[PDB]
Amino acid sequence: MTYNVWNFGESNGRYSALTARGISKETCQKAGYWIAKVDGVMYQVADYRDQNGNIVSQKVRDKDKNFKTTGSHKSDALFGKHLWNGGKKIVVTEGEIDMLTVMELQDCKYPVVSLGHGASAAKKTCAANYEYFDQFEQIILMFDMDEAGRKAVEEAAQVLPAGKVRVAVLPCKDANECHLNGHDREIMEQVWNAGPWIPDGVVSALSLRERIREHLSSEESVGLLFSGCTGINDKTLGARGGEVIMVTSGSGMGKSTFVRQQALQWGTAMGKKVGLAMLEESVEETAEDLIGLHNRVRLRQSDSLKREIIENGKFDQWFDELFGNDTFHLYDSFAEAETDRLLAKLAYMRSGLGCDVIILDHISIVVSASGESDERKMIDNLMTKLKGFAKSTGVVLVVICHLKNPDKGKAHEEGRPVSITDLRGSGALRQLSDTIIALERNQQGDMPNLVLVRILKCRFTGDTGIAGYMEYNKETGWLEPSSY
Amino acid sequence: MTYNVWNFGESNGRYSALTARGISKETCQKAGYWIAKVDGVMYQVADYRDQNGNIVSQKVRDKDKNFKTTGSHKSDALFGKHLWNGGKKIVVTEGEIDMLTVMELQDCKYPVVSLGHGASAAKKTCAANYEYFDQFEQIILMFDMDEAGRKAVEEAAQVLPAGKVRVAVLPCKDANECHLNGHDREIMEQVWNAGPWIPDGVVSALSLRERIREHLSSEESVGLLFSGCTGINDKTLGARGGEVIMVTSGSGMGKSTFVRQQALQWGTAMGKKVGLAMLEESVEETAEDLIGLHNRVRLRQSDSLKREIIENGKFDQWFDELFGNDTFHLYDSFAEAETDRLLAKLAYMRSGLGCDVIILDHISIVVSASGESDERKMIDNLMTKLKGFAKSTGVVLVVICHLKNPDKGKAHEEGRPVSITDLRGSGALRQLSDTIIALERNQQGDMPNLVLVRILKCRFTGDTGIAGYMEYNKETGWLEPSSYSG
Amino acid sequence: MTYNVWNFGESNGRYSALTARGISKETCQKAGYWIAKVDGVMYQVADYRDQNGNIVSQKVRDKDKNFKTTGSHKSDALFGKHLWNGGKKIVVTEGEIDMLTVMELQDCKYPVVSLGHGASAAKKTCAANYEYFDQFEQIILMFDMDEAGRKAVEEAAQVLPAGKVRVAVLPCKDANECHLNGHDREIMEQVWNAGPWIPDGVVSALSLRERIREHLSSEESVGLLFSGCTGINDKTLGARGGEVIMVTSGSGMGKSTFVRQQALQWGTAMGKKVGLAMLEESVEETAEDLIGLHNRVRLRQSDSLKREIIENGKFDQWFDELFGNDTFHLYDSFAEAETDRLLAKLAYMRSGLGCDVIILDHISIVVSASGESDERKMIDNLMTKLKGFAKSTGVVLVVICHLKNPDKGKAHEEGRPVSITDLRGSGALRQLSDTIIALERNQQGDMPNLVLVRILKCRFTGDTGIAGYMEYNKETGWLEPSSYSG
Repeated sequence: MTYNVWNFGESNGRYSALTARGISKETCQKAGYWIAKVDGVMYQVADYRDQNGNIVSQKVRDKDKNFKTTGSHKSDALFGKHLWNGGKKIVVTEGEIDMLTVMELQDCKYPVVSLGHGASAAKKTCAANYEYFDQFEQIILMFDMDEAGRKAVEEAAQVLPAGKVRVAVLPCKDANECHLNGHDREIMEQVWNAGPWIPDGVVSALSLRERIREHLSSEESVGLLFSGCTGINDKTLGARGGEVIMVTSGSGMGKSTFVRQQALQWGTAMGKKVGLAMLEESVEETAEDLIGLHNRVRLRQSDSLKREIIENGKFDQWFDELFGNDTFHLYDSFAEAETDRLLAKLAYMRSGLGCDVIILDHISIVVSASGESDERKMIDNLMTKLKGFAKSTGVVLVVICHLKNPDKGKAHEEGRPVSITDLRGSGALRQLSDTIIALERNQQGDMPNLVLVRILKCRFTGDTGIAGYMEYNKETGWLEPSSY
Repeated sequence: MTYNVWNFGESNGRYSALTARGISKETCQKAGYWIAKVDGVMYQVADYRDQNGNIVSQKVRDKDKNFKTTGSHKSDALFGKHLWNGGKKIVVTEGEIDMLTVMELQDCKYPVVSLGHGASAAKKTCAANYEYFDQFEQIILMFDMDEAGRKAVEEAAQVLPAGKVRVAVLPCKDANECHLNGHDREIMEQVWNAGPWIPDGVVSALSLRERIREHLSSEESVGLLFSGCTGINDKTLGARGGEVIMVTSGSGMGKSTFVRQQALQWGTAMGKKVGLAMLEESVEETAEDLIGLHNRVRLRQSDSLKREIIENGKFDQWFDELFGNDTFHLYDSFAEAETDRLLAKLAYMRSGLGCDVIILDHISIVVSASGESDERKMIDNLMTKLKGFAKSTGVVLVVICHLKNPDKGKAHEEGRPVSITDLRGSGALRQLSDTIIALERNQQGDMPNLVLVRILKCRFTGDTGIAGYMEYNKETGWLEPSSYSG
Repeated sequence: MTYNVWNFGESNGRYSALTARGISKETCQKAGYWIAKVDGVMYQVADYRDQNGNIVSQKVRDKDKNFKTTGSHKSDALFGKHLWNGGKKIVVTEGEIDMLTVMELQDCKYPVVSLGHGASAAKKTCAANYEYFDQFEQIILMFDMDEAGRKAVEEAAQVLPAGKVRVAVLPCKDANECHLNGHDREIMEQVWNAGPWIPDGVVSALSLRERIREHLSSEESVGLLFSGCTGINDKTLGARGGEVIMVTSGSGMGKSTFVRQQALQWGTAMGKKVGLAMLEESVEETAEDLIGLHNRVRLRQSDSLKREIIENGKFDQWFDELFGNDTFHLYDSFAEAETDRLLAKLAYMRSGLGCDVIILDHISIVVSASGESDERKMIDNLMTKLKGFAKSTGVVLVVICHLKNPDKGKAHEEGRPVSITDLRGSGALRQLSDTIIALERNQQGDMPNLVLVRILKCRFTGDTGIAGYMEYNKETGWLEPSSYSG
């Protein structure tokens, strides 16, 4: 079923030079690279010979870079393998043209081989040739310089003689792309000047510099400062781009109210693009809170004030004053937000809308992979991905979780300082969350509107404890900072 | 096992014009769309060429619009892919005929492509062609304009180069349906404009205004009116179009009775359309109570009264008085009622019959996907889907649940205040539901008919605590407001 | 359903020579390997006879080397078994073609047999023929010379007559591949020699002379010598290569700062190549810490200092001063790290980059083969593989773990000495890891910057207890040694 080895003297074969790639006639003749003119078209043939010269398979491509295989292209296909009986170092490229590049610079004097089945079977091809590649003291993996190419490098070195793998740095696409540009000086370095450097994928370049330069210069440093109460700023220095602020308290003690002030203030006074994910209220209601909160009023609790602003078009007045800066974007559905049907949407703001802060209310709403007993694992899987997206893009991620009901004394609603153990979900939230804000208030005591703010964690500063106090203004619905 | 590639010259092929579709000969010639005869066998062939012109596969249809595929119809099947090698914008239709419409208006000069396997493989076909589609700064999804079409649009944008995705909103069924009608003017505008997104529905309201102005002007407007006892209204202001009321009490203490009064009250005085889902009682028993409740009588608790109103023709009198306004609607099943065998129908009321309030009595009859340990997830999974449904439609959803038996002292029916922890503790119903109504009564005390109403939750106001009291009138079966202060 | 045994004279049978395999006619006649024709095909038949000559089963292949079995191919299928009634040595190849090679050079005079079912059933076939194979003083296993072939060789010592097994090493693929090339000389040598056999041969030592001499001499225990406080060095003498240093405290009081100083110190004063895996902070933030820590400042906690070194060009100055020697290398992804293949990346280092020291911050980054209840086994499984790689390559592996929150008194951040039981995970890390460093401090007392260092385990010295004290300089961010005695 497979095609058959094209005979050199039976398909207009000639050993011509690859001017469009930078390879002369002399090199192609030694590696087994010829040009066939069948049906008038111009095919490129790579002779995969065995240990005795007998051609086993061939890799044929044309002008449109289409691939056609002849003979027995087994898993151990290595272009040029028949030329070298061992030595000191061997260069292992990805394509035959790149294999023709190294030999050109080395005058076809030093061991160079290519991969049979491209970058995909790199792992299989190298594993099938472990016995062969172990005949050399070093193995120069010179694959392409891109996403798929770097994946091929990783999958090759694993099933290769550990301690002899070597990768070439290329400021271009591949070996031939360097040659046709200037940089024969960086190709030659592996045999001629360099030698070290091989492990990628870990992104370690040490001389990264630029991403560090970019971070300090372009991030807002202290991107914002928590409003409604200082002292939180004294112990946290606001929130940065990449961290995850953790806000929690008792049921109906101001988790939403506190965070909603931050969303409002940041998107108004310090014009940040704030993203909202209120999985427990309609975007009209969340805006309703924002609208009332902005105008220092309780628009929600008042049916009269709702009725007031309607019978005169006062919506447009306050609205244009607030959302007119196009700073607020939210999530609308209610209909079950799956995990990677939420992370996808949360990413859409950050990236598409260009938001600087993302707000996720209530993180006990999982709705994903139902069948795995105990959602204590679901939250852990979710928390890591939420932490990941936030930092890898540099957004500010503020999330609200709830608290385990202790049933061990007077609980939350009647005092009780909340610690790290009372946190809902498994002990991943005690680790991923860079900063943890906690609110405590006695709504059955003399000071129900008095709320205590406690920092439970801050990777940034490490300064924990009680920040300050605040008071819920039943008129404005704001959290004005208190004395004490 | 596939068919051989049809030959243009060997199948009497000619490049004719699609008169009944609005496409001229010139358009057919450039896209590779021809007509084959041979013994009167009239098929239309779509040539799916590769990057060199060589025909790879064909999609062949006839008079009856039956489909027949030849060659290698691979995943990356794109009709017209061989015509464009990059560009500014590219139009992506669904069928080849729609792909022939866009090219017709553009003089077959601008990038237009079709889907190989219709709207079903839209996700697979577009993902297979990510490398190709990224050679354009914009990707115009001009799919069909229907239920299935909007699903294909949705499943396309996910596996397409983000930021460059765009959808065409047509007044008709498809691009060709617009063309043959008048509206070539809506296709052409939508070729280089539109600019969707296709989000979930972020905002997408310029920036927030469009739905909010619409909502706040017409908002609740479904804020209802809890009757039977004021004070519940004083601390909750009732329920909203989107909220979910959680009503509970000790087993058989007035859970069914209380909610049944509101459904009656709402569906009579303030003409609201109430939907009923009584899974523990047949629709006939619920009507019996409602009829008796409306006329202030224990219609059940009397073999004489049942016999009475029937023989003198007083049944039809009360019946027309109550259900006459065509407001009350119910569900018949009893057969376990699977989760997505209720939610589908619960939506049918809200949507088809147009109800403002839906009542779901007893939420321990889950019965769905039996084989997973602990129904502790079923109640949670159901509550989330129930809560979601409420807001996306804007319906007031009142649901009744049941409590665990404490056995840590005197239990519920003899006193004992029901807090938020004693129900299910790690309950999801304490999270999804916005307002939680609780009834408490000592049926073994001096006042068994006396019932205490306690607000356990209110996302709206946040004002919790004891609302008021009520008295069970053994004559009318109503919950009349009482005078009490312990 | 099994095929009927092919008759020689009924399928045009002939005993011919395998010109393309290097086997003459004379040999095929003696082994019972013949060619059947019919319908333009020549099939190759391997007669598996019993002790009486009667053919029991056959293994038939053609040109494309496709396999077809006839008769009763039992587990003890041994091609050539009928030829030998005991002897000195016996050669057991993998395929029949290899079985056809060895005796031919030997004129078919000494025992050679093949496996009935290739390399896969090597374990079962040899076990089924233990009685037969033990009739010889030696058993020459000349299987293939590849990945799969050596695996069949490996499971020999497990299910073969202990002491008589023999392994063949060939310069090619198999025995026939050597024959057609040159090397008939390496086959015959290995039929009467080799010897060992086979698995982990740590014996009889002696041959470990130069490498142990080399290890202690050129690795005086890798690196060692901590910094920050003498006393840690007094009780541990440092951190050997192949050891796993365990650092822990009350999550959110330090640990990272201490470990970060060691990475800095080792990668600066005692120039070691330190690899970093900060799975909780991107490399730019960790470098920010390292840069500031190197320059005796808290560059993270000063909006003023960050802008300072940028505008007057002091950033590049410190940067080149630190990383200019290519001593520091890091990991970055932060997008749910896994095990397969991440441990591969950790293992891939050490060799390529030459990393003398690897630092793993945080060891609760699970999220891998999820679906296995309780991550208590994952931490154990990971610790073994981490301990394995570290020692098998000889790189210092420093890992930071957290503590279970006790809720049995005042917890961690208010005092409380941490024991070996307080360690997170089902204490496998208390077994695999060698040295265990613990930090204790009260951030709610009079001396919050005062931190006590406690050794919980040290395989190298066995000296446990309290090492010394330190004080966190809020200015430099360092752990300077303190002078304290409680």
